[PDB]
Amino acid sequence: RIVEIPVCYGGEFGPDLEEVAKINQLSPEEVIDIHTNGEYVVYMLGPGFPFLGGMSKRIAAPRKSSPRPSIPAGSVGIAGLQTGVYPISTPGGWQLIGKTPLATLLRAGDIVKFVRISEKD
Repeated sequence: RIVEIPVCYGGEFGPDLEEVAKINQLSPEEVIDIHTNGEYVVYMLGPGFPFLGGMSKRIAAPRKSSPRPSIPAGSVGIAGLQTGVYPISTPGGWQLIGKTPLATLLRAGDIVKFVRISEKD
């Protein structure tokens, strides 16, 4: 069950696309189409939050030292070498790189392919 997730990247949507890119001697524009190049098997452990297996090591990133009091719902983050989408507005220090509408849609074993979209969408 492929699920094409449309996400705006960086700017207000992705507060940490510069850090993610920075850390890995890369550009925000390079980070986007690396992430979008991916093919992600959805998994979970222990939530109902859709962890996404398959991310490129070239865009790995450490979790923000101090947690945010609230990541917005629909955010799209990277923690370590794990990517994934936020169904509801939780707190956490995942490096936020983008945002979709509007997810439970993703269930264990699904396949996620992110596609960019304009701010105007």
